[PDB]
Amino acid sequence: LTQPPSVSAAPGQKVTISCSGSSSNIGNNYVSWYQQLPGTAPKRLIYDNNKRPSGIPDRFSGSKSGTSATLGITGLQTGDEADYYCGTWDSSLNPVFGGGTKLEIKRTVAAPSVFIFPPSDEQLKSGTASVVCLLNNFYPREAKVQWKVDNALQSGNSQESVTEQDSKDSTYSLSSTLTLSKADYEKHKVYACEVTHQGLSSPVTKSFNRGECIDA
Amino acid sequence: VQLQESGPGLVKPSETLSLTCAVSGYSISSGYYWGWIRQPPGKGLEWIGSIYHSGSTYYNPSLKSRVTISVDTSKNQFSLKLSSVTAADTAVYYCAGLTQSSHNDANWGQGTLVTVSSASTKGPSVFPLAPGTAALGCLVKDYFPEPVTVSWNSGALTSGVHTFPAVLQSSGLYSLSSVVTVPSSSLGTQTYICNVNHKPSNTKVDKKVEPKSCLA
Repeated sequence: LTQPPSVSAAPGQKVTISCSGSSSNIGNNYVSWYQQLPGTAPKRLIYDNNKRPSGIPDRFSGSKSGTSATLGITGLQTGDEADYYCGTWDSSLNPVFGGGTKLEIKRTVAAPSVFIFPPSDEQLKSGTASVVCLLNNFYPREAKVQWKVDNALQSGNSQESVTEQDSKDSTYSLSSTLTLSKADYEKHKVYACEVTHQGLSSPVTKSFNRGECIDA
Repeated sequence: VQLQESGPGLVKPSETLSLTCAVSGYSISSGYYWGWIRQPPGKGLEWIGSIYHSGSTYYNPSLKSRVTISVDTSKNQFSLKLSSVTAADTAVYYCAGLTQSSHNDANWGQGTLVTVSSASTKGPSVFPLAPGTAALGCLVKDYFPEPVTVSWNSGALTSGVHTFPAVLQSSGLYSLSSVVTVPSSSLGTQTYICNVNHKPSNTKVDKKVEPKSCLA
């Protein structure tokens, strides 16, 4: 069973997600659909091609035509971001599943709020320094973070992680972590992260000087 | 009716993966089927096997020689044994089962991550990310395997919380950060505690995050 990897539309709009199979699975057998929100188990939206389980709103609909099946979602809203899976039975009447489709809500552009965190004295005593740059509540996902230490561009010693679209406002957040040894951290003064994003007229920089802060 | 997977989150290569699904609120001998489905990180769903009302079992042909599914009536549980595991068996494993009627929603367990690796368990170190809006958080560093769970103020604080996907460091250990944005005016009066649990190492920590003394 093949599904498109992703679909997207604005709040209030409709999307369709299609599921291509063969005469041996979708062709002969019933199709179900599942919603999988981040970190949760699949939840059935549709069974027997077009039936809704109790508690599933009629914003969700299913249909089946030949060796294909379709899930429709109308009135898109900020809790609909999830992976959507088609499911049916194969020739042996064993369960098979599509590869899943990630739904993105196309909301309005939002600029990130940027925060920087020096390493804790507590960590420094452990011999390492993690410097963290937080980019909070932005849209769309595309963002660039650039680290500089005493004006030296850092390349290769940072890692970033991005949340899924927020269940409340459909934004993303991103955290970038710069890793240095304690010895290296204590050799430099100025630590800065520079953020570029659609919502910003120009790049935003947050910085600190080593020595300005002490643990509580 | 409630399904709950239990078993080790770390298994060494060539050894046997054992999981159990405890079923609450419904008899195990009254199920249409009980079964297992897995989902490798970032990927889709793969059926492993099922056991039917009579005790008859059906397995995924690509896994058949390695899979055993059985039921314990007295404990009202069913199990999965997957022998000779390799890194390719790393996945979130879900137990599932159908009750009451043919058209009823099957219930799912929470899913349990099983990592197949020759690396050993390691508990995390927890470091504070100390602070009209202020951001604060915790850095949960150098643990193995996934996952860790993070909450704030024992679940009382959920608004504005972002817990990022873990990043695999070049060291082969994971790190994760969790942040929350709060009113700046609350920093002097409200206590913020990040609650961290890493079940594979039996490590639980409650870390108070206190504002730094910072003169910039």
